[PDB]
Amino acid sequence: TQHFDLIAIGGGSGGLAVAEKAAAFGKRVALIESKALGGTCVNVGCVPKKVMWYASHLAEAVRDAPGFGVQASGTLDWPRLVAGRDRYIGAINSFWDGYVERLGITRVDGHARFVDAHTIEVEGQRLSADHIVIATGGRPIVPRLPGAELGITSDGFFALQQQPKRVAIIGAGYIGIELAGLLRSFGSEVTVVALEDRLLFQFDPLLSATLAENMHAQGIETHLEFAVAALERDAQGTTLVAQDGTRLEGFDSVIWAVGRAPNTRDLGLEAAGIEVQSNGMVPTDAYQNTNVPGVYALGDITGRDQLTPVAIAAGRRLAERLFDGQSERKLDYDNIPTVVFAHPPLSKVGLSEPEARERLGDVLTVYETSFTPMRYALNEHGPKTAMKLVCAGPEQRVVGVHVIGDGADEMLQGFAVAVKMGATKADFDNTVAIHPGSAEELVTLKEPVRRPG
Amino acid sequence: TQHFDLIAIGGGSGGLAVAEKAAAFGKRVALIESKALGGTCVNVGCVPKKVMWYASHLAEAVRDAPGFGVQASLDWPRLVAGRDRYIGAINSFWDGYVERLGITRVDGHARFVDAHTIEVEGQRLSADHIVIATGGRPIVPRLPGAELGITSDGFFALQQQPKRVAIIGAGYIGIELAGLLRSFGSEVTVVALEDRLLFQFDPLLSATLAENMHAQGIETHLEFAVAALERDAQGTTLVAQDGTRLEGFDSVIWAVGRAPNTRDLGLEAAGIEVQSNGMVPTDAYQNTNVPGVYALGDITGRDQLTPVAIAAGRRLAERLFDGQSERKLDYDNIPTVVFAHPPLSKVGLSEPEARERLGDVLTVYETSFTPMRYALNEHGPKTAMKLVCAGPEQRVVGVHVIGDGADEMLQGFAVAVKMGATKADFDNTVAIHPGSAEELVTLKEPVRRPG
Ligand SMILES: Cc1cc2nc3c(=O)[nH]c(=O)nc-3n(C[C@H](O)[C@H](O)[C@H](O)COP(=O)(O)OP(=O)(O)OC[C@H]3O[C@@H](n4cnc5c(N)ncnc54)[C@H](O)[C@@H]3O)c2cc1C
Ligand SMILES: Cc1cc2nc3c(=O)[nH]c(=O)nc-3n(C[C@H](O)[C@H](O)[C@H](O)COP(=O)(O)OP(=O)(O)OC[C@H]3O[C@@H](n4cnc5c(N)ncnc54)[C@H](O)[C@@H]3O)c2cc1C
Ligand SMILES: [Cl-]
Ligand SMILES: [Cl-]
Ligand SMILES: [Cl-]
Ligand SMILES: [Cl-]
Ligand SMILES: [Cl-]
Ligand SMILES: [Cl-]
Ligand SMILES: [Cl-]
Ligand SMILES: [Cl-]
Ligand code: NI
Ligand code: NI
Ligand code: NI
Ligand code: NI
Repeated sequence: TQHFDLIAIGGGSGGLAVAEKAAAFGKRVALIESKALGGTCVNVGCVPKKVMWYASHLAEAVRDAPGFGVQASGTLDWPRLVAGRDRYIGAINSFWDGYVERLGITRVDGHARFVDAHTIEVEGQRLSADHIVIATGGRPIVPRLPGAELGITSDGFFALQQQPKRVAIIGAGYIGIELAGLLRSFGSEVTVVALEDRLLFQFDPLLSATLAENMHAQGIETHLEFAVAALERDAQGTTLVAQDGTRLEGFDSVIWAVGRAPNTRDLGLEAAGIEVQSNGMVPTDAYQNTNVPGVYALGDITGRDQLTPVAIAAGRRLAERLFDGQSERKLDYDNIPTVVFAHPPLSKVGLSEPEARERLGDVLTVYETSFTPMRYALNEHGPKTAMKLVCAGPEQRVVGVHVIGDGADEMLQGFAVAVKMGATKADFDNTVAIHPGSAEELVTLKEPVRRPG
Repeated sequence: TQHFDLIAIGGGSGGLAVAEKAAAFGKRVALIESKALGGTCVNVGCVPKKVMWYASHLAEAVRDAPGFGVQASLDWPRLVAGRDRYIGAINSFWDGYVERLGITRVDGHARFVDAHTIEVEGQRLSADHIVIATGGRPIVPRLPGAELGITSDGFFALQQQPKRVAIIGAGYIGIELAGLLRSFGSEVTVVALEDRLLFQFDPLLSATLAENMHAQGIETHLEFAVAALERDAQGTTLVAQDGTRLEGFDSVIWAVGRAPNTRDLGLEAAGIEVQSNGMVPTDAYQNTNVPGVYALGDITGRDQLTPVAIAAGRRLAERLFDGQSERKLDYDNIPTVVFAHPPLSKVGLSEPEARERLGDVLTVYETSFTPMRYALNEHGPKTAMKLVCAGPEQRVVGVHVIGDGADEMLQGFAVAVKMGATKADFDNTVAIHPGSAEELVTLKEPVRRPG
């Protein structure tokens, strides 16, 4: 009750990771979870998203099969997809429940709040530890706009027991785009709106442009620089009213996909004297330390890369640092690879061209290519893959790799290793190609499209 | 007719690469080709194989679709027609491109007449530099009834799907053809002289491939040496050299390797060293024993891969024609994919190879799992991976994967391995989640250590 080496607040990606490594170094660990182990990723995030992504991937494959001479009819049993998805997620949840007990971790059910710098209270029970790690994650934002409650979030999406016929998605970051692709692939009408002048604004403009092309060809309708002012009920759905009065209208499902807020609202951060930003993010140093000794934060609430393996690595490294004498141990937050699971997917590691220009000079040599992979050889209008290599300095060190198209979801993990090693263009070009496939295009880029100046 | 800087013999992967790069350095180039530009890879190799592999991949996708709630369900003539049209366009591209580059195309079979002269149907041509890139052809054993079987060439000539196939040889061609034929619903049995499939590959890959192929209903016979092929009722029979008789096969495919096209090439007349097996020895810079004569591609007996021919061809032209006197291909750590169902890929050394070259210095990491691809299917193939690391620093000397996504997974890892990546380099790389590649950077605790 005060003899814990560690309290991890939150049994999500970060919390599980720190608790597991700490328990593995023989430490006495308490883990607090108000909902389900696995957090957002397992229950309402990565896993259910990717399972549904496989279904839309197979639906595309059935559409494309006749072109290759493979007989295939062609329609989604949404209830069946949800049933198999939840069974799959359930088993992952059950694994973590059993594993947390196998590790000897003290599981505490309920919502934790700090009471002071080294103590939390959960449903009236106070607990202290030498180390308290905050990993409470986030939740979808619903803007404070008229009729906003007529909309649903990604949480409500994964709760849908039937497929909606006519979807409006508000926001074109990861989840907006991912959900758009899933739903349109299942044959829903899909419109996405976004405040920005292009989809996936945080990504390289070549990826935004090619994604826009692929989505248009899929029959997804898009509205750019479209600011939602309100939602209103019409006959047969809800409408979407823009700042300028434009009405969209008729959607049986409107999904808010406009970001995530950190679960730090009543965590008793004030009581413990822990610094927090107006946006609810908890500042940390490179070693996940808050301003209060013995208090750490990781995962989504730290305001850095909002990804599960970032939460996990940050957690594992912290436990190595605190409990295994590895005093210099920390996560490098540069060159973290990611995939956006559009149809076809995209992936990147490092800097987009404009980011690279912002952080570095015009020292940029940029290589790119577009092509139709052999995956669509015997189809009429397959999506074109696009790739960009962002290189910097006279030695053309690779500072960004960007890909959208078939196979992109498994392509870049190894390129992330090379980039973290400081690969140059020479390192890339001296690597023999694998043929035939798409990844070879990344090591056989010849003429740059842009050079310094 | 003698003012050529370059003669490339063979318009396949290697010849095209050297000719193209030399022509781009402003050189005067002659290209000799007896058949079709693009060589084996374009016409009867990588490209048709991969096209058919996509069909097979889509057949599996339709099999698996209902498990994910997606309703579903081979017209082989239609596959053949689309494949040939696709191949055709690549041929046509190279024909026009060779013309575009200003290369002098010579149709027909070249032979050396002396150290710096070839003759093609009576016409002699000399050049400062002659590059031999004549490729190979499928081996048909000299055994009774061997002519009853066909080769990979005959496979790609098939206008109808055969019902009951025997595949002889379990190198990459045999395994690949077995996989697509069985996904198309043919009966398939593969036989092999060795005690496991894909003997050149890591044993973890051979074993899980064996597992996947068995689950897909492919029948295999290991340590099975065919003595003869005999005609039976309704097909042809494999007779082993212990009397074992196999079946009434629609199609018997020899896939026991490829021989180099160097038999009738005038190599003797030019004084060019050539091995009893027909391979042409070269130094690290593609040089033969005679100055001004080079060999690249399959006939050099190194990695029998199209990108190896290409890179070797391109580097040679840089060396000969752009003053890059030290330019050469590194033949270490060449990545490859075997297009089984699911595919496999490797770069670097298998565990036994690494043992032999490096000794008892290996830290080996393995994992097996069922990727999320088969989450809602009943019996998906399990992915398996091995990291072969060496020394105290655990330098990554081999990366091995079989399973879904393996065909696009390792090109990046090949760059890292070329850079001398260690296990620390891998582990310090943040995983992408969810997918399979992340398992390669999250291997914890080795299965074997030195000793
Ligand atoms: C729709 C969607 C798709 C995504 N797809 C991917 C993807 O493909 N790849 C990827 O890498 N990431 C993906 N993510 C992001 C990823 O899920 C998060 O970055 C990850 O879950 C962050 O881990 P975390 O530990 O910070 O928080 P979480 O995993 O959200 O865990 C926090 C936990 O703390 C609990 N909690 C909160 N407050 C308290 C309290 N005070 N007391 C006790 N418990 C508390 C919560 O119930 C939750 O279980 C996706 C996210 C979403 C929403
Ligand atoms: C079934 C199969 C599948 C394959 N799959 C892959 C794969 O997926 N990935 C990969 O990297 N590799 C693959 N390969 C191997 C790849 O095709 C070869 O390694 C590559 O073609 C070798 O290039 P090359 O220049 O040495 O020979 P080739 O491409 O075979 O070219 C040699 C050319 O020379 C011509 N020629 C021969 N003699 C003469 C003469 N004296 N005069 C004029 N012309 C002559 C021939 O007609 C031929 O066009 C595959 C091969 C096969 C057979
Ligand atoms: Cl897809
Ligand atoms: Cl145990
Ligand atoms: Cl409460
Ligand atoms: Cl909260
Ligand atoms: Cl031109
Ligand atoms: Cl002749
Ligand atoms: Cl010959
Ligand atoms: Cl496949
Ligand atoms: Ni205690
Ligand atoms: Ni106290
Ligand atoms: Ni001449
Ligand atoms: Ni002479």
